[PDB]
Amino acid sequence: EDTPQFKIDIDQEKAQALGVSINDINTTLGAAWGGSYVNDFIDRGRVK
Amino acid sequence: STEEFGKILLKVNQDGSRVLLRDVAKIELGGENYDIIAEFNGQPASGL
Amino acid sequence: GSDLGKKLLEAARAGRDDEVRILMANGADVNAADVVGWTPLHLAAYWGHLEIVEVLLKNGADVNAYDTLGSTPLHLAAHFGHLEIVEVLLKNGADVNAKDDNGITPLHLAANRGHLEIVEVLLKYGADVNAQDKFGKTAFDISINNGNEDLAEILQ
Ligand code: NA
Repeated sequence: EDTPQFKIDIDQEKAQALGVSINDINTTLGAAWGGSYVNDFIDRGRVK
Repeated sequence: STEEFGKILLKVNQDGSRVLLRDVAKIELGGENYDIIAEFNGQPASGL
Repeated sequence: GSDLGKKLLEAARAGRDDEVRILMANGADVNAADVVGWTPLHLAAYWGHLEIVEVLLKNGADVNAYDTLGSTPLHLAAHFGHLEIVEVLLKNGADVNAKDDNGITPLHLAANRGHLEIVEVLLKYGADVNAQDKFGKTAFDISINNGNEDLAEILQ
């Protein structure tokens, strides 16, 4: 069934007025709240 | 919708007036391409 | 939150008029709220269930109940184009100039979705046409940005 969800609207005019890129806004929100797969490291001979 | 693409904010001028995408372009629901035009017994048609 | 409170939230949402009737008779909490602060009236207003909006207000539902972000049933009804529910809420004393945490009013929301009939009703019950949100935007600013010619002419 449909469930409550948190709609957030980015004001494009306010972002442009303060000199804040939408990429930086969407990355900050996504990375922090959603998580972001950056790249791989090698843990005891295994790529992770 | 065309209306939503129309109100895309390209920039805000020095005096605070907004330049929207509809101010620099006509926005319509049109074909991916305009190469193929089909008629069936003279009248407008599409087909597979 | 009670057993019947949860049952009423689900029934108000689903539009099950006959089940709401039975729950009103057994004294199901009309001020019952879920985790986001939505009452049965909020839910009925959102999903557009007129009969249940009327029944809940008869049974002493808070017409100006607000969720955890300051949104009222009139906000929801105005935003989703439910004209009849907007009229009923306003007749039962809904704050026509109710501001959520963003400074957004029923007039702002109705203007945004181009609900002309609802805008006229809100203005008739004395909606503040000069009311600004957190970005200093009026219902008129929304009408010209959306390019709504009819709406822009009414918000003169
Ligand atoms: Na982006």
